[PDB]
Amino acid sequence: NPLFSPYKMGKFNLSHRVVLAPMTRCRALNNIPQAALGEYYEQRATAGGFLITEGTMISPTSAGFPHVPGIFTKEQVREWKKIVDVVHAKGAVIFCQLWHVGRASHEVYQPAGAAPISSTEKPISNRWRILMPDGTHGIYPKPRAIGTYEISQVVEDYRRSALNAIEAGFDGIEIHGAHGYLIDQFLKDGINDRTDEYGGSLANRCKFITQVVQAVVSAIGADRVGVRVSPAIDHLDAMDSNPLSLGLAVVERLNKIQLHSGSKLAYLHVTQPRYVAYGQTARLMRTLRNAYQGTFICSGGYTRELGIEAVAQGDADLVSYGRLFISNPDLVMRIKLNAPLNKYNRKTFYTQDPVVGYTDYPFL
Ligand SMILES: Cc1cc2nc3c(=O)[nH]c(=O)nc-3n(C[C@H](O)[C@H](O)[C@H](O)COP(=O)(O)O)c2cc1C
Repeated sequence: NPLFSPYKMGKFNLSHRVVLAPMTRCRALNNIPQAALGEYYEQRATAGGFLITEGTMISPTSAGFPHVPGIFTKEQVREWKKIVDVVHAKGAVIFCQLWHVGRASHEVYQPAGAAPISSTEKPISNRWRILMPDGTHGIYPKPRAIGTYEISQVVEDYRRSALNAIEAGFDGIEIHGAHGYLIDQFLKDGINDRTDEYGGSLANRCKFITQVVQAVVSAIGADRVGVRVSPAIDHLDAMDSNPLSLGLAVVERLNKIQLHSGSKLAYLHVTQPRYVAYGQTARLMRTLRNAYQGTFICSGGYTRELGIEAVAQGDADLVSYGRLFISNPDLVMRIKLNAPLNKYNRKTFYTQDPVVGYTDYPFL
């Protein structure tokens, strides 16, 4: 089983290639990492396995879900350290995903009820709804388009949050540049209607993700930085006229960051739409992997069978699993043994109970 051949991710000697994908679960009450997160990540930690945390706030204005953890306060750093310590005691590697939602927010999640920020003033359309703190769904509002100075301020929020993650003991961070959130709002030409140096050409639309990655690389070292993108996923009205071209343009920038800095990133992590994985039971994921000089993590609809094939065929070095890892704490062992998998319950994906639907999925 090629998922269980060892893989060297930079300095980390991973014992297998099954990765916990980052997933928002909304158990970090009032944005403080809770003891429940410690139990949840400990359940899923394995010796030599790689874990990526749920998306984590980089600033008071970066959230678009309730009770998502932050890492922009020293208090949050203190609580994360206890979670990281428990995961490390099980021999796992863990990166903190740094997440700014951009226009995918709501007055209820913003300080003083202010407008969410974005590359544009266009809102997400009404065919997407936002989860509210009381469990209902609301309307995405009009965002405020930020200028170049404020862009540099958001870049500094990523930098400070990366330093805080290292202070908490994380082995690295992952830049969330996918799924229609703030970075993707600069990448995707269906969203980026700017006419300044951050809009228009592929080079200009890639400016923001390049500045973010460069800032964190210069703060904590390239080896501790992973980057996640999703050029073909249209979540939250985030469409590009040429996803392959946009994806290659991003890979181009990452390769050059690595050349200039003198060190490779931890990895590039790409999610594909779930319908692509269903058809495999496309060439986009392989094309990005072939173009990127370093470690490649594939994600999006993967199964045990599709994961094995991805690694065997050379389509990826690592395979991250989301929904199956929610309901299977010991997903790694179930995949090793080809054991049955627990069904996952979508109703408790984003609820606040520290146990129900979170840590009470049973082991084999
Ligand atoms: C409930 C839920 C929360 C998620 N939260 C995040 C997130 O915070 N950051 C991120 O990059 N992706 C997030 N994702 C997407 C997953 O990381 C991953 O790409 C996806 O679940 C992989 O497909 P799979 O569920 O078929 O394995 C989330 C997905 C789900 C279902």
